[PDB]
Amino acid sequence: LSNSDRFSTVPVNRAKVVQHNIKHSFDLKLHLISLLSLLVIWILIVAI
Amino acid sequence: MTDEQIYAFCDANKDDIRCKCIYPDKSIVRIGIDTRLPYYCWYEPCKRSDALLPASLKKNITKCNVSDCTISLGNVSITDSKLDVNNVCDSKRVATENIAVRYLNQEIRYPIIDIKWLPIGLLALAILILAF
Amino acid sequence: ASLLYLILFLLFVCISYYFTYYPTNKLQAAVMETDRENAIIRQRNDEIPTRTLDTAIFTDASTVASAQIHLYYNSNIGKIIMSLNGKKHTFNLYDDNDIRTLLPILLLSK
Amino acid sequence: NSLSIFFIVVATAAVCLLFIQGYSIYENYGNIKEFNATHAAFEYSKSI
Amino acid sequence: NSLSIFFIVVATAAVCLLFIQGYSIYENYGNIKEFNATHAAFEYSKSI
Amino acid sequence: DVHPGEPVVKDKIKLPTWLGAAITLVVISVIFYFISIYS
Amino acid sequence: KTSTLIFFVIILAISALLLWFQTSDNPVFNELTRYMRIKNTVNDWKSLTDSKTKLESDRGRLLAAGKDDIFEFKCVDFGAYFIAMRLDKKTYLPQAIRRGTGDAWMVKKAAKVDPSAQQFCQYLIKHKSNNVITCGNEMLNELGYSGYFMSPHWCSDFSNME
Amino acid sequence: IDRLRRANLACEDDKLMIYGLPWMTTQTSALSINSKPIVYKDCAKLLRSINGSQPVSLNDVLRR
Amino acid sequence: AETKEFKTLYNLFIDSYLQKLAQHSIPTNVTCAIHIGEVIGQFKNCALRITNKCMSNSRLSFTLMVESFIEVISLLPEKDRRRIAEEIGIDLDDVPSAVSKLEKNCNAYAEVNNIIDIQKLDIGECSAPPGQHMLLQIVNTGSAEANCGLQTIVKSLNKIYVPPIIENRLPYYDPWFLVGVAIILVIFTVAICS
Amino acid sequence: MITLFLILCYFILIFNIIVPAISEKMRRERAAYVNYKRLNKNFICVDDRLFSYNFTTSGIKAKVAVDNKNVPIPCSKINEVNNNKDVDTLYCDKDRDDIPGFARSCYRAYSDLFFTT
Repeated sequence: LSNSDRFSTVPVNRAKVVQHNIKHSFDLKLHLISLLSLLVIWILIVAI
Repeated sequence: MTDEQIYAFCDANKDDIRCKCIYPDKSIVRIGIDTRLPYYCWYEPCKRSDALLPASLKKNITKCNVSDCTISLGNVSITDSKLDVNNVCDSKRVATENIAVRYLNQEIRYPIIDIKWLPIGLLALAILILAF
Repeated sequence: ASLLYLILFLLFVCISYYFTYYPTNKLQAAVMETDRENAIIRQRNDEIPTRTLDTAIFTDASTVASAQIHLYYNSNIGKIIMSLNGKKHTFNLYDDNDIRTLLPILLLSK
Repeated sequence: NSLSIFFIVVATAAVCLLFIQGYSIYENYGNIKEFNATHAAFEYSKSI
Repeated sequence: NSLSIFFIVVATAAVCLLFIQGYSIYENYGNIKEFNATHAAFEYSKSI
Repeated sequence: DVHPGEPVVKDKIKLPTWLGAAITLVVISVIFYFISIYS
Repeated sequence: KTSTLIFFVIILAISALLLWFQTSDNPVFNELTRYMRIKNTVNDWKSLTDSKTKLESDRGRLLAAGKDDIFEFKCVDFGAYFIAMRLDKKTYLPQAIRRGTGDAWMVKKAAKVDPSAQQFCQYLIKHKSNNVITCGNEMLNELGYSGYFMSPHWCSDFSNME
Repeated sequence: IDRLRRANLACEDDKLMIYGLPWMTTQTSALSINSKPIVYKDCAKLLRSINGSQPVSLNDVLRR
Repeated sequence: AETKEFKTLYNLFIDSYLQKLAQHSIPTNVTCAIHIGEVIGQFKNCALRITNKCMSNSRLSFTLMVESFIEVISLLPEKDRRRIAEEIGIDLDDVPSAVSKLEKNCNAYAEVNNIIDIQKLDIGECSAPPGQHMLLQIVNTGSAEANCGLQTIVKSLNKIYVPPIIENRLPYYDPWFLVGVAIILVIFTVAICS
Repeated sequence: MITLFLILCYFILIFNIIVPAISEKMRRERAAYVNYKRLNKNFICVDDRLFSYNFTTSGIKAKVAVDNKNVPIPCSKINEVNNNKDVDTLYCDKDRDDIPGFARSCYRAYSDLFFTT
């Protein structure tokens, strides 16, 4: 029982735990990064 | 409550289900003896949560069907791996490949440049006067 | 030409969007195809109800009786199982004899 | 010509935006690593 | 005229960084307030 | 199952990710346009 | 003209660096791409669950033909435990006796032939049968998993056996 | 069954008949449970009391 | 990194045998021990699992072992399951509650006690699909003859061929040569245009 | 200089999207093949046909079991099908039109492979 307090009598919805860990986590903005990179390339090649 | 109070209370009420394996019938004790299984390890009132037990009964129940199995590892050195020493010697089955997920209460760092940059940045703007 | 350049850029955008936001392996693309296909399969299959449907039934060449039947249509083998009096008979929708047996029991549902 | 300077200024703005995004990722690399270590199994899984 | 272009781009970088920092601070001021409140002892350790 | 703890983090009302970039680009362009016009 | 060529070369070099980091065994790029992959997979879990539940519904409809005894509670033995299960009359999915707010009741067996486990499963069939749990979408919305893609499990084992 | 939707029931003299069959254009007699020809003189009245005087196609039966 | 266990035939056999031992667990007065002098692991995703069961009734131990082995090869092709069966020394047509050739061969460990002593152990390469790990087990039991059967069956299951995951990522070294060449060629095209 | 912009676009597309996409697709299909051959072998039953999955240079491929006269083998005798390793196999890459819904069965075979692995 040296680890009795780390187990919960109630069932655990681990799927919701993972969903919350993903909801409240850092968001790598690849869409914004890609759009900005495309704009930079177009401006540096075509506009200038 | 103390052991003496337990004995006095259970002698006052010897038919209470709460105290029925501290003072069980001789029949139960000798059935347990004749089966090579002590009665306090299987007799239901002992297993009851609200049942009151003395010190001796508790320290004898704590040795109920206890095994003797040991693991003696030496110098263990693992890298990028997982070590799971189970040493399990009972009916309980260890939950293999059971991913234990906790709540990652992650604290998001923000892209705040050290505001000591504020003077230097101003200097940057200042150098436009060189282009005038 | 300007039109060719615009077409090439649009093709670029479409291909990049597909490769980023859509599956690129046979397994997941096949799963999506199977999802759409099974949706169509069931949209066609649900038209056949399993409820107790009253109909005229011909036990012999000169006998008729009104009774309730159940119908279950499957497309893996394309057959209709008709349940009557606790017994299920399977009729194929491709065999002539099965079609001739099953058409009157469906078209005469009271 | 003012249009060329405008395009250069917009390119610098977009590059600064990209640098800020990269700085965000650099700051949150620890969170990224912690999330990966905790949620490594679900990389290719089909259920929890 | 390379020097003028370099001055313009660096000043634009400074101004754009100022605006990015201002907007990020505007949106995350409360967040950093609770971050500092719940981690007040992390500013200066008592073992100086 | 192992107890997962409690969800301390709260779901605050966020803002669009592109919106800060949009404001930055728009304000830079407006500042440049006013500077060019007045000059 | 000259600036355009300089920027062309610079962008080509940037793309070459990005390809170098992508192909090589860089831990940083590995962490970033694993972050993205885990997020995408957890996102796709829902669609995978829907597809598997629907396909299992079709196979349950096909399987439950000419067998009225599979629609009633039976004490299915899983080699180590008994479960009182049946097929739901609506969704045609495995539906078993639920243990409180958890999964299906697993009567642990102490031997290959355990009469007490069977007796207790019958007792649950006759007394505690109002609380049930069904594999599929109810399973997903209650306990977080679909029952499928999980091995060993009573949904998957019952689908494979039947 | 989409092909079979065009099928409908009528009377070939004193027997049941299925018109609108693309599977077999030739005249075929409907089969009963024991796969035998159906010969009723009153089958027309039964059709009138279920589908109507006009031969109702299987498409309308499915639409029911 | 919390990764799933990559299920494999011998791993399934070991886990089924362990579950059967646990569900027929009986108290015993014999001391069962594992003593490993050195444990060395230097490869990623090389999970190590040291489970210490021990059931004194070795006859039931072989019964459960044969039952688990039979349930494992219930999914293999018929020719492969049968040939592996004669290689191990177990016959499917015989009831698991019977003495087989493997048990007779491994009875030579009855005198020795139920202790697992390893002077030094090192975990080799463990190629696993991403998101999963290759898990290796060191399982003790209440008789050295049951252990004999355990390792011989584990080796026989290891003898099968399972396709490996091949790593296509190139080794990474800090690429200053690329940026240096880029700078040099930028200077070159600047000179060319000028 | 829009053409140079398009050249840069396509270069980045190929060497930063398509090549990693090829590697990712190979990795996923190889993982599925490994999880398939670690327990299952030879042919498996899908839509009354029999399919096996083998890994080649251009990904995973599903081949269906057929008899001498190019007719798919019914599932019921998979037993003997596992006994005879010289049974005729037809690849799913080629859209062969004699079999009704051949590509349907191939797609369902890939879907079942994904679900099982």
